[PDB]
Amino acid sequence: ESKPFTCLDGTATIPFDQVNDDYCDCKDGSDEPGTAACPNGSFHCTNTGYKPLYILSSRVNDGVCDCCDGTDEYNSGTVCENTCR
Amino acid sequence: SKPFTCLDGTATIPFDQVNDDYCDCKDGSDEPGTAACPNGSFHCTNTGYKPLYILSSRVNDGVCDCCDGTDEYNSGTVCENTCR
Amino acid sequence: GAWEETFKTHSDSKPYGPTSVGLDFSLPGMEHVYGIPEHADSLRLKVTEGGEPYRLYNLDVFQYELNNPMALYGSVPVLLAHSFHRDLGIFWLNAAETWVDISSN
Amino acid sequence: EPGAWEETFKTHSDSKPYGPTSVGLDFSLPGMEHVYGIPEHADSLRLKVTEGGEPYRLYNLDVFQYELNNPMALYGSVPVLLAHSFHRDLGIFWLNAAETWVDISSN
Amino acid sequence: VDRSNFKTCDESSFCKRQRSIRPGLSPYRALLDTLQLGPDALTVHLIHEVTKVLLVLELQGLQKDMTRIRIDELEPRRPRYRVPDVLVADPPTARLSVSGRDDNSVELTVAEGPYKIILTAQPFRLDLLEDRSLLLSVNARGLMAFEHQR
Amino acid sequence: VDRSNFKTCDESSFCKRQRSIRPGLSPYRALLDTLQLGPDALTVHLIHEVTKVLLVLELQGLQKDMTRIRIDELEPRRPRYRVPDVLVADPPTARLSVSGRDDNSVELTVAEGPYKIILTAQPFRLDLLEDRSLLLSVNARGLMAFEHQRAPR
Amino acid sequence: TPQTDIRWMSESGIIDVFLMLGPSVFDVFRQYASLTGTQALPPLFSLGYHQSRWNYRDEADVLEVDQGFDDHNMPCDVIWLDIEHADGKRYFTWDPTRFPQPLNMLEHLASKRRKLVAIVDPHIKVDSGYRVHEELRNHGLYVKTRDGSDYEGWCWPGSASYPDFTNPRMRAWWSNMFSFDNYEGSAPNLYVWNDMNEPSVFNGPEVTMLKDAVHYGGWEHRDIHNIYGLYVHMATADGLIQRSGGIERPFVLSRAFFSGSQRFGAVWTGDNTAEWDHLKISIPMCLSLALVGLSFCGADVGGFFKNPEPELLVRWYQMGAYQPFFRAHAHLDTGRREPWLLASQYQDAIRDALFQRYSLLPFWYTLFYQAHKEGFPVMRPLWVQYPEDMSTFSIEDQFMLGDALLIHPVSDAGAHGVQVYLPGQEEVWYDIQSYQKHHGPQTLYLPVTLSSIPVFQRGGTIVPRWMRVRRSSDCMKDDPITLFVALSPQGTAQGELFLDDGHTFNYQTRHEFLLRRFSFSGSTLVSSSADPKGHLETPIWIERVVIMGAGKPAAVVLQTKGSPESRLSFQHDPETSVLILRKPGVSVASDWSIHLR
Amino acid sequence: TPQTDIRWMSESGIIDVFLMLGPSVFDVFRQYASLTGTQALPPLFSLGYHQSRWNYRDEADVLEVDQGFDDHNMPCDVIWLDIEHADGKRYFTWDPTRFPQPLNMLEHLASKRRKLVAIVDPHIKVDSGYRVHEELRNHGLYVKTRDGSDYEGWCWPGSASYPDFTNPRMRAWWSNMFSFDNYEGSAPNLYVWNDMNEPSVFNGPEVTMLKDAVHYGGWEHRDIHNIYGLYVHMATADGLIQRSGGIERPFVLSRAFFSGSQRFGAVWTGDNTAEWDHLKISIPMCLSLALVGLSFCGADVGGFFKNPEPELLVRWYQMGAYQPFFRAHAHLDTGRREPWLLASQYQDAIRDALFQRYSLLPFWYTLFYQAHKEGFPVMRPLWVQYPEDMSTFSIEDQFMLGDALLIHPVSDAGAHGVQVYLPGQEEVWYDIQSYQKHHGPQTLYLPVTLSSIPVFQRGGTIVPRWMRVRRSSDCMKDDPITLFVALSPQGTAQGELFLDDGHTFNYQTRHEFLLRRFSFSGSTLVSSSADPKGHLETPIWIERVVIMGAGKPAAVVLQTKGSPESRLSFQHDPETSVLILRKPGVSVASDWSIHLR
Ligand SMILES: [Ca+2]
Ligand SMILES: [Ca+2]
Ligand SMILES: [Ca+2]
Ligand SMILES: [Ca+2]
Repeated sequence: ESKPFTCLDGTATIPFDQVNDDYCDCKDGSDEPGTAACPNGSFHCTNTGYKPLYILSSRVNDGVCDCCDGTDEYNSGTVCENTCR
Repeated sequence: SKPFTCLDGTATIPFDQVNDDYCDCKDGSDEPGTAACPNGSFHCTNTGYKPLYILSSRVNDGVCDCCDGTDEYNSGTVCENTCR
Repeated sequence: GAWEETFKTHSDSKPYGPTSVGLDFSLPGMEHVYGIPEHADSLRLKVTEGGEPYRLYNLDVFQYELNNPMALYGSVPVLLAHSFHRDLGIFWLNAAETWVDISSN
Repeated sequence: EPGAWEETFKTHSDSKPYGPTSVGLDFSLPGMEHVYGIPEHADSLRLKVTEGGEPYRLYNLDVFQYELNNPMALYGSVPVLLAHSFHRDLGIFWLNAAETWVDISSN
Repeated sequence: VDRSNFKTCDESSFCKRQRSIRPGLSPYRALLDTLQLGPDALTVHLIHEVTKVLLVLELQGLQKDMTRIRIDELEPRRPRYRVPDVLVADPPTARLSVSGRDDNSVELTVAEGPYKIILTAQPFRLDLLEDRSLLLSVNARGLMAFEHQR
Repeated sequence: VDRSNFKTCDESSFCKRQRSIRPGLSPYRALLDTLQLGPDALTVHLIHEVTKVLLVLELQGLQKDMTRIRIDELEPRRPRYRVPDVLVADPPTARLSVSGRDDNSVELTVAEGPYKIILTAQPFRLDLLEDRSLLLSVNARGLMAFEHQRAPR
Repeated sequence: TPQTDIRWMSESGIIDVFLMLGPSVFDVFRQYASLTGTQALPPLFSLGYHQSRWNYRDEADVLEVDQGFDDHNMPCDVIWLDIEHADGKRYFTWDPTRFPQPLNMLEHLASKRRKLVAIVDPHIKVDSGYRVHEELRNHGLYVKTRDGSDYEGWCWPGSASYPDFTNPRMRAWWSNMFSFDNYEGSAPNLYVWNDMNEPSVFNGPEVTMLKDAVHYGGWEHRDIHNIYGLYVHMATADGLIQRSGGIERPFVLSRAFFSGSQRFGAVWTGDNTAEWDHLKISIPMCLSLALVGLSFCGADVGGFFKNPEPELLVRWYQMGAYQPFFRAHAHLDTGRREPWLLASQYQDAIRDALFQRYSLLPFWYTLFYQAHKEGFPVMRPLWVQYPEDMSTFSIEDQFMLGDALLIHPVSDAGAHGVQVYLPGQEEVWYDIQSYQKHHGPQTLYLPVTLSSIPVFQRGGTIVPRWMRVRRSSDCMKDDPITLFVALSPQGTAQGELFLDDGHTFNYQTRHEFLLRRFSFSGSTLVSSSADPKGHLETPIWIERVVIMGAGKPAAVVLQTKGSPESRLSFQHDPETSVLILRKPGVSVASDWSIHLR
Repeated sequence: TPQTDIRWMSESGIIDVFLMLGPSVFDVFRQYASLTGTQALPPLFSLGYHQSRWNYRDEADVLEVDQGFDDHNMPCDVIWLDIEHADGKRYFTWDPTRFPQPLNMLEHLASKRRKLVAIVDPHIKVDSGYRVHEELRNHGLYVKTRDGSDYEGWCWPGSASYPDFTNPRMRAWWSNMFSFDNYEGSAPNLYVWNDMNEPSVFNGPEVTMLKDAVHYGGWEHRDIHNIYGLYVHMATADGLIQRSGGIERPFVLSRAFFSGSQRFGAVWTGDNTAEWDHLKISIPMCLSLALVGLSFCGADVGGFFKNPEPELLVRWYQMGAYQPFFRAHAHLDTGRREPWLLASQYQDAIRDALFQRYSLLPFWYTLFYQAHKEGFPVMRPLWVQYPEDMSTFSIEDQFMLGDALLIHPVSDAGAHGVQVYLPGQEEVWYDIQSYQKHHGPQTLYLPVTLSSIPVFQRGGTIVPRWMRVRRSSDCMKDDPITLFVALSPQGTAQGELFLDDGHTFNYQTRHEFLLRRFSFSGSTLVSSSADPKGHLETPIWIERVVIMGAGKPAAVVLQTKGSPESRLSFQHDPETSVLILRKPGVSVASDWSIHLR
């Protein structure tokens, strides 16, 4: 079948479907790179056409445009335009 | 009638070169009452209150620095006692 | 000054003369009263017999001090009395300068 | 012809009721290789030749965050130029209060 | 700090006059002949024994176990101030009933109990009780003072 | 700095007109018939050969080894601006005297020397020398231009 | 035999007094609220953290302050503009140099989902070029003197006149001035602060208006004085409502107040001082206001006058974080004290206090909804919750929030511990930081560090939290809820939660809100509706349950209407008896139950 | 063969040109000065150090800055008030909250013997409550448009109109506005700063006034533009004179200027930037101004825009200390950079620079008197002093003050040394810090530290100094003088010294001044009168003489008219050939001679 995910700090081992499931399962936050669920996680802006950047997980879908490419706001009602120029 | 010796241990000058409005001691100790030395100090006695030392450059500069006004004795500025 | 009255350098022509009103209230069983803000004072109000009454008059007091009955910026003329047995409240609906005396028994 | 009378720059219009009225004159300084003066410019003490670029401008202007080493006109204008050589010194005082451009060429 | 900017009670003339009145027998007295039980309130005339000034007491039992006491002049020279815009509504009233009466007092019942108000005519006084437990007294120290408009 | 806010010489129409004139023989020339020598100034009429507009040159020697050149329209429709309040006084003059002459040039001597000014009539030019050492020349490159006041519209 | 006598003495008016007979203190709360109304429901953002001072320099400074909070990961909802933002203290104006584009500044703050508050004082500069003054003078809306001329006193802009706010025509004029067409540069995310509305008159008797000034109807100023400020508060709040077409809830802070001021917004204790005893006194001052209906109370965090030492500032942030109105403010001549300007150790303690406040926003919001509907104070003296414990009747270094949280902030320099009185026979209290359970009644000595905020949750209560702290409350208002269940000795608990859109009157005009009841008994946690009239479209769900004082279950089962029975994973700490239920995942609008087997 | 061609092109006016034939550059200075005048003699205080920024917030802030200079032992003469001190950029006014008692603030500064400068800009806010605007509008004193309306543009106060300073009736009105009755709150120790007088118009073409606006006499703005600022400078200086009854000398700083502006005060290079290259360019910019008669020149110390690193600020203080106008200034959004806010190492280097400037005040004052009487520039390019050294014709990282001091300030971050060109075939130069003698002509590599200011005194010159540095120049103006004699290769030297009361026109109306000539030759130093018409009552005496390049005498004798021959003690350094004569004690108004036997 399929293999489970392990936190990078070694905190635990959880099934794959608890990655980005909008609940924090790893002490280091590594199981939620795409959501705002972990208090110490980070979200990666690829920002094609500019410098890429990491932001706090708490700024994912907070309604504020943090990445120049707007990918941090995908389900918040705020539509961010690409400003990486 | 013995001469004066600077407190820093450097040089010895006659009694009449103390407070003669020219700096003769490296530590400024020969002009406690004048503005002649750049590193000297003037003592406000401030009788009955907190005493204070001020820079020699503020002796007779026309500005009232001591509450007892004694730092201005030949400057045209008359300072009144405000130590209360 | 029952009529024309001056305080410091300010004069009150007081065209209507003395018109003040007052009333007392007795609270048996009550040892603790609270309220009538605003004062920089303790939650439990003190007796005023030995000093000033509590004053209710919206005033701007520069660098106000603590533990005194001087009137501050706001006035709510409401006093609460609490005991083991019951609770009561007094609401003195008056918009003029008001002084409040508190005495024990 | 264009801009000799009514003239516009950006969004501003100059109705110019008097038309072209400019005045100009040139001066030759034999033996002079160094000229100075005509402030104010964020430029070198020894004035540069203007042949390849802009002339020095004298027009009192408020330039926000002005830059260095260029002949743009700044806040003041003194229409006085000094010429210095090993042999002599000379000065030219152009007493005119209107917008003035100054060209400098070598030989 | 120099607080001479702000009056003490002694420097406020009305506070000085009022605070000089000390606990004792009140000169106010209710004229039980004037008693009227109205739809919303009980009204009764009060009189200052020395000065013969006539006041009107409006006494009200209210819903949610409240009592309202209002006192004004009977025939004022000019209207007195009544605080507006503070109350959010006209407080709903409860019916008052005479349940006891003697030479010097009238006992009133709010609706059907247990709250009662005893009006003592001479000297004027008010007592509020739940059944037979004294909750509160008004003018018990005789400190009532109403400076009429001269 | 925003440099589009401020005009270049090309965007200043009078600068563009002036700077478009290229070095060559000047069309201005002095009418030596018009010369008048007073104690304080020498006056002489100038004419533009193509346009026939007439100007007046006022040439002055001054105390402290100074020369003043002033050029205005002969009969302008309206007076032109002359800068006030900058000069602290009327500059004291030095007398000019004719010391050399021909059909196309006039030499003047300031006071008693050594400064002399030679005015060449055609093309208009001025040269200043101490004795015989040329200090500076005026209109030597023929770039003089005086836009007279044209009729309104 | 023990008895207390009270005597009221007033300068004019009639005798008019209400006797409120209880018998319980909550009965008195209800009785007074029926007379003068209840606390206006604050918009959610106004229960967050407010950053203020006299004065922020210009638009660039405001934007820099805004960016500083995000760069140092500190939440903040509002930045305040004191009197230097206007043109020479001409209110409703903007300084043409330092605030030339207010709309653009407000737009930038809106893009960060933050608000701004601008000060508007009642005194109007006497100036024929000031359109506000010209209109008020031309329409005869000023307070007058006995000779019929407009009263003129002295305040911030120099010579100034005072609008007659007791005149309904004046209040209507004032309210209409706040329309977006009249108050140029204003926007929906700009709110108002009314200061100096006693009214303060620098050259007047006792720094206020003359007693024989004349108001609407011929009444003297001596007759009306104590409600002048309330009228300013009222007319300002109505203007913020009317500018929106009657949809948006106002926020107005006022310095002066009277009975009934709770209906119009917040108050604070004025110009306090950066000293430890002023920090201490904030509790009895706001408690005395809470008891008389003014629940939206606070004091300047850090003190208005003088410069607080860093430790005092930390302790004041911890104190303010658990008080209703939470604003830092400072005098013109104080040093800058934005919380990131301190050393890292002090920064971290302040950030921790800010995170606790923002995480507790659902709890604060529900307490204020209960105040709005019932008239019960939010901040409460201990004797209100324990009316028979005579040792609580004077306590003022301790307070409770509702019936669930007991707070004892550290208010002494270099303190090594505090003595916390935990009341209640057969009562238990949980230290929210360590989860240690404590039986009452007792006086517990609790050691503290710089980061300590002594907070205890009462057994038998359920506290909702937003555990995902963001940069402002607007960012958080759709986030999932964590429930903290503190079990009683009988193994029971209960709690409420109010939710709406966070800023409109839709909860009242359209019944668009939720009021949930959470209750625990036996081994079952149940969510039901505490008010069926309320429905709300919201993505808020229950992401976590924390149960204090529970044993380890064999299995945890969730049942929600519309869904099959589900199993929940969980974690249990045997040392602290803390049970964490992972991701229930149920909508907050749904009935559900969790059973511990 | 080499030749340079110059061409002038102007928009209107006549052709009017002066040819100034030298033959020497000092002849050209005299020729131009006879036409347009000479540098106005600055009051002594204006040659001290000026502390400025946009903006000092209130009176308390101004007094705190004043106290900071005294508490940290740094001299300062003037504190400046930028546009935020007025009521919403209405000039001639005071903010009623932050500057409510200007007279009290000025009196406190007077008690410290310091001055204040307040900004007054030419643009007037369009405001019917602003008395200045109403008067100018009612009297028709504004610049006009072609339709007959008053011109209206945009500047600091928003919509503003521009007084027609080319109108003599307008200049008279402006001058009379500075009377102590009209400019309420002003006092004799308040001076003025004219900014934005190009004129600056934010929404105008090229940020200035439209070409077809109309002025006095029907002239267009295109005809008069470059003298508009000069008229502002002129009318302001005249107002400061007449407000005193014609006794006090003015101080006015102006941004715009023209030929003849030297007659009215100081100018500066406007809004520069806190960068090293802007520090470098201050020398060629003020040198280009010095050559055309504007000797009272400087640049913002530390840069106006942006924040300088501490090392750059130190180097800028050292540069500014040896430039005529010595003022630190900063933009509204910069951090505070009063000189005591830096680390101790940077403070000490700045204090040392301030002490050097104040000690050189008698030298600065004498150079400006020579500029005032002769038209000779104070700050000079090297080629002015060495017209035959072609290698100096382009030097601009070096300048001289008069003929006595050569300055090469450090203007590079982390520099370990500078390359100093010491010109002169028959010249010797003394390093004023080490007294080392240096032969010319040569390029010398001098190692530097943070405290280094490369300054060299020319052989053959005598430089007067006040070695007793006090808190302001007013405190020092009666103190004794130390003479620094730098011997030429022929063993000669000479110098001058000008003295008066320091601030009035009495030197000119009453000949109340001293002009001394000090001359050394052989083994005799002689003081004689360089102008016998000047007499002055003064306690100033000669307390010390320092001779560079002299041998050890056997005895030193002082001779003064009216006194017996006296013996002076002395000290000699054989390593450096420096002779220090102790306490001559002779009045500066007396003829005297000192003979080395
Ligand atoms: Ca997960
Ligand atoms: Ca975001
Ligand atoms: Ca001595
Ligand atoms: Ca002194």
